[PDB]
Amino acid sequence: PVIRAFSQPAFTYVFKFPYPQWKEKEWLLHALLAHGTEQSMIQLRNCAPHPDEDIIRDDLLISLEDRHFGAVLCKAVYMATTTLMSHKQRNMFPRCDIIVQSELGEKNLHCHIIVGGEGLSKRNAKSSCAQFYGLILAEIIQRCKSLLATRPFEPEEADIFHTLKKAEREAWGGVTGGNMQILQYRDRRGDLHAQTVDPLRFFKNYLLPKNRCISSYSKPDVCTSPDNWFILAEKTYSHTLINGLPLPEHYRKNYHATLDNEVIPG
Repeated sequence: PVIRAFSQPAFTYVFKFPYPQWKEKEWLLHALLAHGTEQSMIQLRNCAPHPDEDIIRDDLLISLEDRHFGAVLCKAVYMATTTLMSHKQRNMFPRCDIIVQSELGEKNLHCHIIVGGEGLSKRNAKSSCAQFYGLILAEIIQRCKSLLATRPFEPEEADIFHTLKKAEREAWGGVTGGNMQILQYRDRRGDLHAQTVDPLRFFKNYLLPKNRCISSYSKPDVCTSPDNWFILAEKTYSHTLINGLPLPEHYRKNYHATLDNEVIPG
């Protein structure tokens, strides 16, 4: 079911997970965000990249499919975005379009959010950064607590948790630390614009053609199936939500092809 329409005006944000040591200490996030997957993540390190046969790899990935930490982060941000639009529209069931994609970057663990609909505008989109940041943090923090049903926090895990809560407090005071930003561009004359003129084309051209990687300790050629490999792609994605529904790894390249050929060429 390829998306064919996107509510305007639309805006694009980048959320940075506010923990600098996240690559070095990623297993902490496995536990805080994706409790139940921590062993699967470890086993994944030992997997052979495609096109080598590796059945363990294939099952492991099937069992991880909507549950790995990047996927959870991505659902958290989506829920927060829903909550955001809910506030902007004073309506429990807001009319909006939302795409969210999490990415394990070279440096940052981030999510891109494209959101559009009534209640956002040029007038409020940039200024809503701190509020949006706080709502996102509230969801993450809540998810962290689910681990507590199984065991108390280990010390390093508790450090991250309090880092989040502090960030959340600062967000309520309008500080984001640069971890929540709106994407802006210039027209010819050099004026700034925060509105994403073409959300689908930005999705199709910048977010879609990436290979998957679900861990700093794994590789894209492990996490991406051969039919979905983008030969010139240098960056990766972890998980993608389109209006609440995941774009499954095995349909990504075809999904892109359909957008590029039938729906929105160029």
